[PDB]
Amino acid sequence: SIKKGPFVDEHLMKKVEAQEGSEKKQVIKTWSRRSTIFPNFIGHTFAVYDGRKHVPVYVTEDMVGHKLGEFAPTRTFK
Amino acid sequence: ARIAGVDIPREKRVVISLTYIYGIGTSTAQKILEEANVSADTRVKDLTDDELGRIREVVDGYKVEGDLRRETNLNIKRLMEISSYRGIRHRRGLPVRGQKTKNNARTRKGPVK
Amino acid sequence: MKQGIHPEYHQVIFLDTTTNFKFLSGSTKTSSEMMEWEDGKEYPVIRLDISSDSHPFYTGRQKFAAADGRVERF
Amino acid sequence: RLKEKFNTEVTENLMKKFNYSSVMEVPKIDKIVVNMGVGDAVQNSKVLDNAVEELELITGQKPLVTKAKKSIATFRLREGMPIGAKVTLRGERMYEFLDKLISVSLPRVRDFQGVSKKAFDGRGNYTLGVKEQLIFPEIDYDKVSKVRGMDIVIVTTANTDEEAR
RNA sequence: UCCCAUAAAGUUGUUCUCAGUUCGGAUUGUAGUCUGCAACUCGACUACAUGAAGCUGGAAUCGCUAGUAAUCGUAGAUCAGCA
RNA sequence: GCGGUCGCCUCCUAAAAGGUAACGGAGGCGCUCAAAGGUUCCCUCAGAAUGGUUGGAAAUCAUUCAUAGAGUGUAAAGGC
Repeated sequence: SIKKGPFVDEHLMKKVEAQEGSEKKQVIKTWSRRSTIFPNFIGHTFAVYDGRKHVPVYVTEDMVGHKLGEFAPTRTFK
Repeated sequence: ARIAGVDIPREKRVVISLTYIYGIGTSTAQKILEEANVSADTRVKDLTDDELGRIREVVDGYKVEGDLRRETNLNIKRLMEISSYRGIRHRRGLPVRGQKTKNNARTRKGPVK
Repeated sequence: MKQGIHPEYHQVIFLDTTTNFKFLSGSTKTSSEMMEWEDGKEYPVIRLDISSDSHPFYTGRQKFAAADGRVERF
Repeated sequence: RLKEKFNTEVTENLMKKFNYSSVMEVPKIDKIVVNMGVGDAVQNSKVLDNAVEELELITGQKPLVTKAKKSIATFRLREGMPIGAKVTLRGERMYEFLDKLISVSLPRVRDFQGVSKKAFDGRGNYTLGVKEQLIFPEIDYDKVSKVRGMDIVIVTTANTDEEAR
């Protein structure tokens, strides 16, 4: 990938930083797999799936070079 | 024989014939010849007493590891074992690589045809 | 002494990069360098070891892959 | 060297590590039983006979499995040579500190043994390594099991600086 | 005409005397040229070279009387990646 | 009648000496060994777990709990 503008979302990270007032964790709900991340991620899921819900995801010191939901299940073997 | 583990063969040139031992081999071996008088001699069992000492003290001072970093494979897998990639979505899911897991032939991950 | 088991083997001489610390019992044959009285006055050709060059044991070295990294401008 | 290194550090500690009554209740090093093994019943066992000429002092006896359950049992093969340290070789390939010539699994455990008979296994190619891998780069099993001069792990432990593991 | 100009070989052929051996670019690896509103299962081939498939071929397979093909070949029509 | 047995060795029945029957209940023998024979030395059993390429819970030598619960060329008792 490239440097220079990791693509922190405007709407999404607005929803974060202004919904990151307290410890109350409302993370994404976004059913969207396009974000990009800061060091200030504070304990919460994501929803990095769109089947009929919203999927909890990795929170602490996860994959560090990525800009999306690299760990989020949708499928496997069968 | 001495640079890492052992490497026996003869009659050939020591410059890149390092390919056996992990991390590095031949290509980098003949491209990392950055020392004081180390070079391919076609006599892998001659001409060498202390030159190996210095051009090995480098390999220990070559903090870029090689064999010692054989485990960066395993440890970058260790980071990914949350079903991400190269360890969970490529090792815990038992799939192939090339992102043609199976449309062509495959022996290394699936050895059974 | 009851002989009829092990062959011929005694002490030898070996000097290292550091401190020259390998002089215990041996069975090692090779060609003499130059002999002493602080150590062998005989074929000195136990060669050289890691015996005192660096241990990993009570020592330090370089670390693993890396940290988060998206903290210094990414 | 080593035989005196079974003295150079230890006579004062092994005269103090305990605070027993007389010098002789306060022990020395317990003797060793340098033993090797095999995982083949024929040729690796028939051709793993010298590595003792390398490490031990015994020419090579031919003891076999005794307890010998369903598929352990065989006869007369030289899988376990009785090269136990009596007094002369009681400074054998054991107290050679060539277990650092691996740089893996130095401190294996929090402790060693609830049975005083300790086992210290150079598993892999940890030991006899000052010899290049000519014929020693094939199948080779070890069996370094012997007791020490301490009833449990406790005082055995924080004076064990001899073999430092 | 005028830019891709070593275009790749037959032109001297550095380099590895038959051990899977300095032949390898497959996976158990590190991943990358730059034009994307976002490579976890959502292609690459790769160099940093992981040294594997391999040593002539079955009940199971490939050009053929001139430059066509053996081998590739300047590139790209198609189109913000790649024959 | 058919079938099966017919000689020699060990134990139980057999009632604390010996002996003692039935188509009563169990096993064996028709050898083997120059050494497994004679003599002088020298040594020591099981069921026990240790954590030791390897582990087949059992591939090893130790260590200690080890009381004959081991081993005797061959079945069984009496013995060591």
